[PDB]
Amino acid sequence: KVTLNEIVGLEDVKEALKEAVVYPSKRPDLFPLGWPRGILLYGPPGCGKTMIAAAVANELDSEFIHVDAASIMEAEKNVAKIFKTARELSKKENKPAIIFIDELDALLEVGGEARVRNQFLKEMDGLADKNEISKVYVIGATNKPWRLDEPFLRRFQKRIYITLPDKAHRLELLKHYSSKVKLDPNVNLEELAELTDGYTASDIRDIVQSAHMRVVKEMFEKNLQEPRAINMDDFREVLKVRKPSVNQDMLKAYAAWHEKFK
Amino acid sequence: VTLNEIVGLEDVKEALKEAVVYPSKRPDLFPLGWPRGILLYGPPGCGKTMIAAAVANELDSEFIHVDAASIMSKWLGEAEKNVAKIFKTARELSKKENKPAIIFIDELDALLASYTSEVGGEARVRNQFLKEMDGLADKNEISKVYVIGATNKPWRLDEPFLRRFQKRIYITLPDKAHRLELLKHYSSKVKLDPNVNLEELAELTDGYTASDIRDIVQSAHMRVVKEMFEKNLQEPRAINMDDFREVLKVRKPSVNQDMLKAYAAWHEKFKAL
Amino acid sequence: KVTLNEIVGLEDVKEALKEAVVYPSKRPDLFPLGWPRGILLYGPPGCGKTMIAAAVANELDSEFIHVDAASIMSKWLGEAEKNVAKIFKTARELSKKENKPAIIFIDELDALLASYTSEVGGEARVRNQFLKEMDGLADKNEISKVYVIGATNKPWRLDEPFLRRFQKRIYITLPDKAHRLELLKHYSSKVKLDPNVNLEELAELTDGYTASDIRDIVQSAHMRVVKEMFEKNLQEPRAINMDDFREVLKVRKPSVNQDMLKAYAAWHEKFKAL
Amino acid sequence: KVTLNEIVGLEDVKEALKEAVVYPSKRPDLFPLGWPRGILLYGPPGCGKTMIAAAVANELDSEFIHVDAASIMSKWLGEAEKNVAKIFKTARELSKKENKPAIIFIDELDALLASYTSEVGGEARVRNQFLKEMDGLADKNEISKVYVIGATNKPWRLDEPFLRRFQKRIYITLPDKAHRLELLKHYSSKVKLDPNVNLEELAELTDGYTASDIRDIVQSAHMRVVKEMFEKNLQEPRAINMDDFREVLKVRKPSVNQDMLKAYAAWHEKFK
Amino acid sequence: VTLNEIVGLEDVKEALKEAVVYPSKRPDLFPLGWPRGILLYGPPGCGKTMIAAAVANELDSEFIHVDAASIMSKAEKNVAKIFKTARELSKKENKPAIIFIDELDALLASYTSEVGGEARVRNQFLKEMDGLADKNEISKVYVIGATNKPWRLDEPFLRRFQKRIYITLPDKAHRLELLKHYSSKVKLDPNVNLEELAELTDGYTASDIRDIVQSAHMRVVKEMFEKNLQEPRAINMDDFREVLKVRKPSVNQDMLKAYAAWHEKFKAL
Amino acid sequence: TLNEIVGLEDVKEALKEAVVYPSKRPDLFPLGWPRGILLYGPPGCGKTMIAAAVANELDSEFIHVDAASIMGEAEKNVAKIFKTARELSKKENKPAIIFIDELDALLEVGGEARVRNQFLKEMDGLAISKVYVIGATNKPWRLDEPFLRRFQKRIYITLPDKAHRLELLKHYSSKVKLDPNVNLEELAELTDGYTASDIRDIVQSAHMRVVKEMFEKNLQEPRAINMDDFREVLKVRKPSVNQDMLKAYAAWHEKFK
Repeated sequence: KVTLNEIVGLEDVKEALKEAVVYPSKRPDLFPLGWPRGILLYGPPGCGKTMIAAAVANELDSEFIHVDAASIMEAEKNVAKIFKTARELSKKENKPAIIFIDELDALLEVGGEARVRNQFLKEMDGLADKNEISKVYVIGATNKPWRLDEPFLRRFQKRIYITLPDKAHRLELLKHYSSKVKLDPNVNLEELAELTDGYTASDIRDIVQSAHMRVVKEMFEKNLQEPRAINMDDFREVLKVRKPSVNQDMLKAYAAWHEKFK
Repeated sequence: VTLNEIVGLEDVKEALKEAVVYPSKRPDLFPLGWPRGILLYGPPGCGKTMIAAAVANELDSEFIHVDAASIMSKWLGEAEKNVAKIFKTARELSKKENKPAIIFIDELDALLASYTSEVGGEARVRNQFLKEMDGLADKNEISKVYVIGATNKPWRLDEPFLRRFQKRIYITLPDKAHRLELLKHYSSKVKLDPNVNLEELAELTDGYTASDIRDIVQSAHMRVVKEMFEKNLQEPRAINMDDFREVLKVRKPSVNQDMLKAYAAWHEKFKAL
Repeated sequence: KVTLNEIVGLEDVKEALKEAVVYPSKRPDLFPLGWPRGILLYGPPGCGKTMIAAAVANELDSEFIHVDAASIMSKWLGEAEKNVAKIFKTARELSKKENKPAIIFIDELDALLASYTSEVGGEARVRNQFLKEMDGLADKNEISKVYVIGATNKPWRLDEPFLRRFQKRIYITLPDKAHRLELLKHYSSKVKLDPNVNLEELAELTDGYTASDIRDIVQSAHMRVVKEMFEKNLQEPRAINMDDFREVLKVRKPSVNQDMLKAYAAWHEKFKAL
Repeated sequence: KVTLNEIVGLEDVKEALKEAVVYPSKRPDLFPLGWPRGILLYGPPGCGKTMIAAAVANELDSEFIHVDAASIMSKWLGEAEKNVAKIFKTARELSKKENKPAIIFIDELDALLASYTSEVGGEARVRNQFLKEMDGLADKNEISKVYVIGATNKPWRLDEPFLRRFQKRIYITLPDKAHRLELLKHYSSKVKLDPNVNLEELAELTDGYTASDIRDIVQSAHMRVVKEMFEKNLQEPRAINMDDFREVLKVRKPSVNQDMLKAYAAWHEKFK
Repeated sequence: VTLNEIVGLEDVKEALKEAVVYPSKRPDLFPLGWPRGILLYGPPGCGKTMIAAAVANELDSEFIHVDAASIMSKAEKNVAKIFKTARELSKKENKPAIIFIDELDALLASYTSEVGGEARVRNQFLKEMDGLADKNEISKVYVIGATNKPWRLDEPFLRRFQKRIYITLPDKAHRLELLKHYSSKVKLDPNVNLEELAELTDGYTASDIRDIVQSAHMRVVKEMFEKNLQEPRAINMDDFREVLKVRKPSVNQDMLKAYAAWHEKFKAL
Repeated sequence: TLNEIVGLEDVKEALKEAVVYPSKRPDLFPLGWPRGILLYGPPGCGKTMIAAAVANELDSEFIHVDAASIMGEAEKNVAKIFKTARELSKKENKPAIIFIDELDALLEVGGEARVRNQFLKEMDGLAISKVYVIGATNKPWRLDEPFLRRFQKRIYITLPDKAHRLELLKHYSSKVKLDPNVNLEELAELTDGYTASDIRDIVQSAHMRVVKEMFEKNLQEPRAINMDDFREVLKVRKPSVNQDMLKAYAAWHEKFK
């Protein structure tokens, strides 16, 4: 159960994902010059690229063949099977199957490179338009597109920068991660959102979790029945110590690669 | 898809004719011979691949297409087996029927790297290939076969490699008149709506490669399909001129102003022609 | 045999260990955003990161599956994978219906990132198999319960993927004055000490020494006295004096170099995570 | 080659080749401290080092065992040793009782120092086997006679052991004005030239071009004229004019970059 | 070749006794135990190898000698065996065995397969020393490591050698008994007065004393055969004088400051 | 014999010291004597000819091997080279001398260690008696601190002094008709800094000067050689040993005597 509720906002990113995949599914005839089956989600880590890609499969009541490139690194037997089954699972029932690759970086001594990598690279040239069949997509996810190699890179024509979340994005996160921790007024999430400039969505969950943990520590070593109501100065003290997980230089390194490989 | 000019780039075109179509039609006229190695270098997207296809079809000729990426990664140590075969078959397919065959190499840059592990990836496969071109010259006549190499990164290209391509044609970023016929060809079948006047777009798109024209129209048409969805409807909206306007604020030329100066440098200093 | 009543490290280290592991054990419902199963003990060596982790198992009447990363790399063969899956296997299994949480302890966590032969079975094969196991602890059809305490003196070695399957990281700091005292007591244990010694003023003289090189300082002070009995030719050893500690404390310095102290302190601030 | 052709390269190149090889052939007794059998032709590319070395064999009615170092590395995976010994084998053999000295010529000498697969067999195995062969040419009073002319555009690659089995090193320099003239003649050969062309002032206009990119300049000037006939639709080509050379000489520059020129010049002075 | 002060250097010696001869003679007296790893570090030539032999023979003990060079190039199989046999050779007969490692530095480099070089063989060995501690008693076996380059020595390696003895460049009184021991059998001639040599040889290692006398004696044999006698002449003061102009100390003044630094920051005890 | 190289005494007496004495009179060396001997210096000084001189001083066998050549096994040969040298040192106590040209060249699993430690071991073995190993190198940088300690005797074959050069200039004048006015002495001192190798070159190239003449002049006989021949050939030809290699040797020399 994870439709387009969904991630919290992010529209820009989202409509560009629709554009790539939801439309040619709904109406292929409208794309005479075709449309690319390879799609790349690149950005700082924690922004939960894995959850976004799940959202599009469920938008299309579609199968979501998830694989972590770590594990899959023969091993040729598996890489052909992952496509195999996705095409197969795209039955006469034109339900498009979505293959999702976590840590795409990790696909990059004779058998390590090439053997398993070109076998996979080839598979994507195949998705194009061999006697129609059609349907199957590949969403690759990476926090390190530096690793990504100029051949690899051209079997992913659609590349969407999952950006670090803006102030308005954070707010609805801070809401969604407040969800069920009894919050106490005086907290005013809005001023947090803006205090949390530069944090990924991952290390927001952390912030709240560690703030709420603050309160549970009290109940135990105070010996209260119930936790304390979670205060604003909880966030303040936890926000001194916890910093953004994405370093200012990684931020300039992404920004560079982004403009040179749109 | 013959040499009607894929699109009115004349300058480029006549220099390609010069290199290949003439010696085919009339070799006796070239007593000092003529070079079989020919290099298409410039910013990417200008579709060097389509141009080279045009010359084969100008000569009712075979077009042996190969991406240098694959020939490096995709085999093993003995990716030598394939590089000799590519020439093999092109000569063979240049039968008694003096139909000249054209080998086209996408990403020529890629023969100079991509070895990963086992030893060099250099020399073994590269000199085998470099040798093959010395062979095209004039070994017991036979003749006929050409090599069109394509690259967006002639920096990579190495001063030995370079000299088995004596004919070098800068495929330049397309001029206003070129663009127009592209904008036409990529409008082809997207219901366009009057008020659009392609001419003033062609001139608005100064500095874009031919690749990121297809993008601009595709993304403008995508604008109209986005509307149809959740409003519903089976035809989309009629594609407007302010579509192009808003899409043209966000989408910029894919070829960076510094790459433009880097090509221009290498063009003047390495490339006589 | 050694529960987490514990002697001193409250302020920081111990309560931060409780926080991580003892609470979610006693009361999981109180953590709706869950809680991390991977927990990292990083600091200068000698502070006995191994004895601390034992303390939390015995706090939870819990099993303590101890493994040295050295052995799991060198020992076995190519299929040292067989062992790494078994270590988790048995810990889950031994976390029976009896919701007693099992605690895997990894000495020298650094050592999973090198020490092989067939370049390619060395890395990845065994390392990702292990890295994967920890993603598994999270929340696969509940089961729950099992933890991983990794210990290291060299978190520089530690690698940014590895690092993120240990979300709880506790700097086991060089021991404070109050800590030392109860060590100096525990290592005096049975060496006839002689009054005039007053351990308190030692504890404060031994600012900057690890717990390891306290045992050394007393052992070498007591050795001072045995040297006497022999080359003096006395029948008992001498009673161990205070000026023993003084002259042994000139020569023996802290084992943790002032630069390794700045190197920890750096890594600490750039990879904090409570 | 028939007096060893007076192509022009007198002071410097040719006499220095004669010096090395033609004299000890004609009159060994005159060299009591012996004379080196390894001889290196190093310079910018295109100057046709391969044609020069042919000239010396034909000066001595001598055999010219030509081998490209590329091929000898590539073929016969590991046992490309079999060929390298055979090349010398045959050259000594072909230097029969008939004291005709044989000349081995090695194109791209640089290429013996790379281009392999198995770490251990690439270097050493084939390279020392070859290096050893040259120590053999010295004397062991078995045969004498055989020489090795190595050719390279990249003597940087050349390695300080390799280097010392070539004691005679001749910089084949970019061709002088007088040299060019007889090239411009030889490459005019059969392209109907038209008076008004006066090759002499071209030779001096083409200062800094290698011999290779002179063939290019004329070929591309003649191509100028054929382009006319076609798009003009004339029945013959046009007669090749002087302003052809002029407009082709704006665009075509020397193929040897001014920095390569300083890099050779450096290596030249540090390894005479 | 026991000790007793067979070489005449005490400070070093009593600190070696302290470490090893006492716990052998009377373990009960050490309740906090005693370290089995012991490190001999200093300038080269001072013959660390002969010193360590002396303690084995002090204890009628076995002396398992191994050069770390060989164990690297010429390997896990052997490193376990070296300990294996030393424990085994420490039979019910509580005769403590002593493993001696020449060039301890050499366990930290070598190799061929980067990764079997480090760790594989090094940690196997490092583990072995944690084992000597007190696994179900057994006890007895020691490890004397020798090095001229403790810079190489690595802060983990270092801490399985808790006893570290700086074998210092030999003092004037030490040298004398060397000059005696290396005159041993070269017919010396009066006029020579070894005492004033000992003090002339300030700053030389014990190694380059053997050299100085050998090369002085060589002076006299060269005469024989440049002059043509059947035995040597010969042997005299002024030989030493001329040979002492040319031959200098083998231990450079900067190595001297580098040891001295590493010694202070930080030697144990 | 010891004619021999021409006259380098210093070097020579230090070679005698190492090898000729313990051969004639071992009893005089109670602390033994080293069997491994290293000849290190700039190239061309003909280390190979010097080592031949000591074998012939001892009417001794001279097992010559280039480390280039001896580099899948190759272990078979390295054991055989010692084998035969010990064997050839028969009951007849004639000491055999193994000479290794380019010792540097002994330094993927089989390349290092396999053949190298097999060889390193052989020298620990020499410690029967009789057999020696003279290793030669122009690049003792390559030489490795284990290798290096199985060669306890190390003699810097220095760039040849003025008196040395003279008898070379004589020996390489040997048979080229020289012409008075030449006065070799002032050449020897003009040739400060040249190796013995690039003396042979100097004369050979000076004599070649004269043969040039005969040919392009068309004389019957060469011209007589000269003095200003040497002068012009000495402008162009410089020492083959670079001033930096000179400082690099000098460094290694003092740090590894």
